[PDB]
Amino acid sequence: ARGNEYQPSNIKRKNKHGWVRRLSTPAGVQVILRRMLKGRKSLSH
Amino acid sequence: YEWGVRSTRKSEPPPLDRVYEIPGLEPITFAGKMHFVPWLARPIFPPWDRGYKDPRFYRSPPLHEHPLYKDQACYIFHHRCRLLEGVKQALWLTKTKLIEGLPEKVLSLVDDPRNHIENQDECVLNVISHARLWQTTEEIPKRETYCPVIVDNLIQLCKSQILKHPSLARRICVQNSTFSATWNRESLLLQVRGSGGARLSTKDPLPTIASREEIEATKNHVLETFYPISPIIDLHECNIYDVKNDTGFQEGYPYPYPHTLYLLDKANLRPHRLQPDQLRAKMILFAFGSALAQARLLYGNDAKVLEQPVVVQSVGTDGRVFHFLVFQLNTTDLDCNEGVKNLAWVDSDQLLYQHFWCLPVIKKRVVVEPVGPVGFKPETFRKFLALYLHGA
Amino acid sequence: ANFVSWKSRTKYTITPVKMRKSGGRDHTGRIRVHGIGGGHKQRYRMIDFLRFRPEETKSGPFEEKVIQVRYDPCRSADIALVAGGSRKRWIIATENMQAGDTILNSNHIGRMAVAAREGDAHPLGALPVGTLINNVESEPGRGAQYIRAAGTCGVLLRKVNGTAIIQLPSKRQMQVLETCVATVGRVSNVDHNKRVIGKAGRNRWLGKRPNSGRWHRKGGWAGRKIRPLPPMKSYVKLPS
Amino acid sequence: MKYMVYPQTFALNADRWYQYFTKTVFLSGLPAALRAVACDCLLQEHFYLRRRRRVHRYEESEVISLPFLDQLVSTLVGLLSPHNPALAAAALDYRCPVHFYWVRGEEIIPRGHRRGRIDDLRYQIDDKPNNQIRISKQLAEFVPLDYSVPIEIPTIKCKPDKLPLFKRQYENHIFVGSKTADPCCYGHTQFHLLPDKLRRERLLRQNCADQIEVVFRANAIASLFAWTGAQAMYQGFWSEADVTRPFVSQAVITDGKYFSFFCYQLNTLALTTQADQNNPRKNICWGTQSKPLYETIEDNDVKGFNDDVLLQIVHFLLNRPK
Amino acid sequence: ADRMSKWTSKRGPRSFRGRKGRGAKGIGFLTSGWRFVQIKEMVPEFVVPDLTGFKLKPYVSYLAPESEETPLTAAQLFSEAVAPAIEKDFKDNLEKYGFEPTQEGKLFQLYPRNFLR
RNA sequence: UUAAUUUAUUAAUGCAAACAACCUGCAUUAAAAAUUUCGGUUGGGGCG
RNA sequence: CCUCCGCAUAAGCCUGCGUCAGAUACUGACAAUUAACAGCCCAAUAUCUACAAUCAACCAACAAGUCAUUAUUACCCUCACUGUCAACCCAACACAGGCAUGCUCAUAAGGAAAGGUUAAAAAAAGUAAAAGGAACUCGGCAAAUCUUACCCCGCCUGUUUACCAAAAACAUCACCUCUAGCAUCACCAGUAUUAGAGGCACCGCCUUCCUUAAAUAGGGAUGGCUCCACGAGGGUUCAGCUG
RNA sequence: GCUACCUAAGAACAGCUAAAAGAGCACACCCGUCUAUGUAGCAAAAUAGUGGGAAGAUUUAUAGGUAGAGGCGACAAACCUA
RNA sequence: GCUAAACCUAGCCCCAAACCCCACCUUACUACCAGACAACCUUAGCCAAACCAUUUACCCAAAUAAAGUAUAGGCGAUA
Ligand SMILES: [Mg+2]
Ligand SMILES: [Mg+2]
Ligand SMILES: [Mg+2]
Ligand SMILES: [Mg+2]
Ligand SMILES: [Mg+2]
Ligand SMILES: [Mg+2]
Ligand SMILES: [Mg+2]
Ligand SMILES: [Mg+2]
Ligand SMILES: [Mg+2]
Ligand SMILES: [Mg+2]
Ligand SMILES: [Mg+2]
Ligand SMILES: [Mg+2]
Ligand SMILES: [Mg+2]
Ligand SMILES: [Mg+2]
Ligand SMILES: [Mg+2]
Ligand SMILES: [Mg+2]
Ligand SMILES: [Mg+2]
Ligand SMILES: [Mg+2]
Ligand SMILES: [Mg+2]
Repeated sequence: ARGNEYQPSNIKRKNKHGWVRRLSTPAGVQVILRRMLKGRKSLSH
Repeated sequence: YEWGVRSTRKSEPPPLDRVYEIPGLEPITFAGKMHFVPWLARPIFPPWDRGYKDPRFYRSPPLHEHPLYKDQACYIFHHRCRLLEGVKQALWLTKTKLIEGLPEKVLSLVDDPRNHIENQDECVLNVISHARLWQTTEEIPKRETYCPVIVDNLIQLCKSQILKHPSLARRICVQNSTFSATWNRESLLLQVRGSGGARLSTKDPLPTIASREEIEATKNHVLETFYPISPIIDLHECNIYDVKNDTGFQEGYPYPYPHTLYLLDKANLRPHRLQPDQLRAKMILFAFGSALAQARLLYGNDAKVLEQPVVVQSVGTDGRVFHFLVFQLNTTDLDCNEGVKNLAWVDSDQLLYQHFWCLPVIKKRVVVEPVGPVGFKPETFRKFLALYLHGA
Repeated sequence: ANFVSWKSRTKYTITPVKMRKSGGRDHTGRIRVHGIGGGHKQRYRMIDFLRFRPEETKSGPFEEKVIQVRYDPCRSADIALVAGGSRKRWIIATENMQAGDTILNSNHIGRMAVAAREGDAHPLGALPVGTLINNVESEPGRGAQYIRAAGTCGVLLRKVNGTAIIQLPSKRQMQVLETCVATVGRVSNVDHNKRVIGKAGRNRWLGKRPNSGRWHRKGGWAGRKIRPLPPMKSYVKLPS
Repeated sequence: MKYMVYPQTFALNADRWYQYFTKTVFLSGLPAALRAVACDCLLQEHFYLRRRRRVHRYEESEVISLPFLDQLVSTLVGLLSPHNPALAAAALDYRCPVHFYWVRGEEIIPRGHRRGRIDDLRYQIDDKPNNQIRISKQLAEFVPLDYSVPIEIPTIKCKPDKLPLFKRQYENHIFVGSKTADPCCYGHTQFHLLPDKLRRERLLRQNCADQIEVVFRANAIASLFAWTGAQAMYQGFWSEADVTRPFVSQAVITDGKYFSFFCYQLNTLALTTQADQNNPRKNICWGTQSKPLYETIEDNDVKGFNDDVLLQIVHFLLNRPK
Repeated sequence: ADRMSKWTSKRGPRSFRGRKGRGAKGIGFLTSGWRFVQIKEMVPEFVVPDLTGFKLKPYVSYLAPESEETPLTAAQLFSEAVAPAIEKDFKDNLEKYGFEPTQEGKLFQLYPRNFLR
């Protein structure tokens, strides 16, 4: 019954975790800054 | 109460920086940076000129500056105008007297069985069945498809009478023709910009139906008025317009004389379809507009009683219900409510068939109504054929 | 939330306007009013509550022809499409308003009392005392705000100086300048009380949804309680 | 999944490919008041009619030639009705669809879970001829059934995909322009208008001069095969019950100025591999080169009017059932 | 869920796949009805010379002598292109020598560069 | 919760402040809350 | 011999049983999905638009149902770009689960329940059963058959503890109580026949015996009441049926 | 991207009975009454049969919204990525 | 005798010194149309006080010393 909580959709993915949404708020900008500081290959989703 | 809430109204611009209020000093703005910064003054940008010039990025000038703008406001009737008072309003606007039923002159053209089409009912039934059931792979064709089809097939069926009537060779049904006619009514200038479709043009003008005595008898008839509804209601009040009378064709066009205007209300949705009264009003207005354009082209742009009245017919249909109109324009002196008046014979709500069953209704595994038209009325097609044959 | 009100249209029109349901939610997206949600899709017909609105470049009392009386999904009252001169507008229909009727909208406060015919609008100063009225303004030219629901009728209780006392349907007295316009008669659809919903589904169609947790305060709903005084603390819960 | 065969096509040598798909041999050749009426229709659509909105060259076909072709067909049918009684009772269709679905050849599924399995190659033509004429009595043959011709049907070694041709899965329709209940189920003449995408000017710019006649010929073959096949399948024939009489239809294809004329005789519905293994018959399409009806139109004058094109149109309209 | 693979036009739903391109430069615009109008001037016209009679070849004979690389400089170009005329006219308004005060008005403006390659 | 401590915040008033609205400060009363605690002995609990 | 399967679209995935060469649908190399289908649009400013749908014709309504165009001013070039494969996606898996839509209604499509043997026990599912027919058991659970009658609770249809509770609980029409006389972000583009909150429960009215042979079981001699209908609710019963 | 509720714009609902129904029987579809199997399972809630609803207070795809003392809740302290 | 077992530098730690072509904010890595939203606002709590409620050290701009002194503090933990 459970386990399939991920029902993928690229529209939702980009609108929820994308670069534009991350930059849309100061908190998300700090998210990107933390990922850059850590050296993440993928900064946003 | 004001319409449009503040939250939806355009936001007020932020207050100007106080630095702009100090006379002697030049504010330091981010204009030089070429991008916004929040700690510098907001520049005051001069309005940009080269913008609203490119064809794909064009802004039309204000209506006041347009070439045809006029302080006097015309009232235009176009194809998508729906008169509130309907036939009464159209009669007042066109200075017309209504006569119930088609005239005997045209009705007699189909009394003799020679004009009756061989296998007339069979062919008309096939036309109705093709339009309403057999037209497409879809089970139930929509009105947008079966109204033009029914009209065109009926016109072809009538045109088949070229055998008996060689005069039918001097006519042609043009499509997308557009006419424009302007005239005054009690200091109100009214225009009709008829677009519609299926103008049946003939090489010869239609014979007049009403005699001089009847035309003069129209003087006594009083033009019915409606209050407090102004006759202007539901007409597009426009200040941009052209007072030229356009018949829709360049000079020298063969088949110059309008014969029949085929107006069809083919909208799938009832609210997008004209009411029968409003359709009859539109027929009156378009027939009057075409007749008036013809009169202004022939006898000049002078308000006068026409020595030779101009006759224009019209058939307005929704695919099932038809309305037949013969309009005799016998005066271009429209401004006054007194004098000889134009006159229109109208036959209303002539239904070609009562209903059409695209699917066989089955109750308790028993077929009650078979597929096909029910209540077919050949009389309406007789009237249609009479209108087509008039003048031939 | 990215909520923009649907009430953005600026120009009055007769065409029904597509209205967006709210669900009881603020512009913040949080529930502000409980029990709202769903229901039949509706279109809004802009009602002109200022009955004395003379047309452009026109003035003085004017008459109007009732084109039709229609059910309004957004009101208890049924509305009337009414046309005057070269314009059409939606107004609130009175109890006996019929298609083809004639309506008078006047700003003239006659020295004598004007004969109050149901459905027409006169300044409250011109009406006889004791007349039933509806669509009452609070200020001259403000627009009708009171006595608008189906079957409601205020009473012109009194007229002294330039001030009239109206009895609102809640049986509360209201003072209004006599120059404010009101229409005579009770609002239409008088049987709105007697309508029986019959089943929960009909309310769901009307857009009312069963909703709980309507208070959001700690402990939920809590009726007011009288806090005893120190001398009275000894008698609050005397045992049997 | 079936190949969408487009009568009016941009593909090169599509006439040859359609000949293969159809089992049609193409044969070059054939098996005053009217002039005034034609000039009147031309001038009415080009000069006399007043256009409120400017006519753009990207819509010139649809706003000029389409009404022109409609007027030609309607007025000519009316005028020739005395000279052709069958034409009086005929149904004149304006842009009514013609659908034909058939199976031609086989293919081994190349990839997937169905790889290596045999699948019939299915084709669908969804045409919408500008005008068409439907009669209740079949036209006469142009040549006997089982008529052998030395010219051989082109052989295609490549998949239909190589000709730009794509597969879709949707309703399989076999339609003559009206439902089977319609008594007027046989075809007399189709009138086709090439779209602006297939302008002669654009075709000349992008291709040879032979590609214009290829476009005309491919449109003819596809459209007329579809119409005659639909007529035959309305009469009840199919691949396993082949037609006992040939089915005939004519077509004229115009770009607005240039007209070409085609006659088509369908002798086979047996197009599947099983029904075509020992099938000697083959469908036939006689065609003419595209000729300009007029050279140019200047203001109020039609310069270079060709009477022979109008005579060919009249001849098609005058063809009668026996 | 694949954060590492490059975002291309093959990935999203129909709107995404239609909207994203592959870097090809635009050739025109879209009108009503999604009809594409192609602007001729937007299409890069290849200016291909006539190679008939050309003596140079893709390769150079190894017999060619070695030389020292001397990258062209503004000073060198000025000396070899303007200095002779300047000296000849000084011994005996800089537009006469080739200088232009502004690039505006030219087809091939040097800055901001407005030509391909 | 009638356990203890508060009322910072809102809402009312009052007094000053700015000359009715609006706003600041200081009080009082509430609403809403917030923070915190659960002594010992007697199989357990009630009452002790 | 088997399948509510299959084929397509959408969404998702992203080369994931094509060829060749090495290994034991893996590795490497090579190849491939070609636009007409689909996506990617609109030159604006104004002004316009009451008249559902349901074969839309009668009849039938209430829950009242986007369909946005035209006039003037601008406008001339023309088919670019992108998706197109697969045995596939979400469930850690080559997972009996989840998975929108169009068509086929048993397939023209798609598949294989048995690695080989033997024929023990125990276990699971199924089939048949003498005579009997609930004596089983907490309980007719399950199975087989097909019926009867009555109580308690809840008016009813619905909702709920995703994953031990589907109910008598929650909701619900109906009714009652309390609060509110009013505009431009909810309530509401509403206005006391309205709105919000709480309670209650549709509605309507009045004010020792029987059952069995044995029966801790069952049924009957503002409130009080009234069970029409309904229920995988909780008890009881006739008859039948049955491992 | 689960789930709860909501917003916008969609879609589905055979056949029979009945006749405009929160109607009856019963597919698709939704659910989850009872039993059995399974219990590191096919499955971190499934399977088989049985059963309830199945034109509605229905089911459902897409996009959006409400966020932690908060949301949402036909109140089960239920649900808000096992 | 299998599985294994062993290895030494890949680098790292602490100091010192020194101040360190094209594409991409729209669905990022997307050649190419009407902007305007544009930022600033005491940390709290864990914890110690053997509960807890006032209170309970925390990049300071010279180390040491004055000095854990003066002071503060439910005058107590402590500061
Ligand atoms: Mg989902
Ligand atoms: Mg799992
Ligand atoms: Mg097996
Ligand atoms: Mg085995
Ligand atoms: Mg037995
Ligand atoms: Mg027993
Ligand atoms: Mg028994
Ligand atoms: Mg026992
Ligand atoms: Mg049982
Ligand atoms: Mg219940
Ligand atoms: Mg139930
Ligand atoms: Mg549970
Ligand atoms: Mg359960
Ligand atoms: Mg018992
Ligand atoms: Mg059904
Ligand atoms: Mg039901
Ligand atoms: Mg719920
Ligand atoms: Mg509870
Ligand atoms: Mg402590």
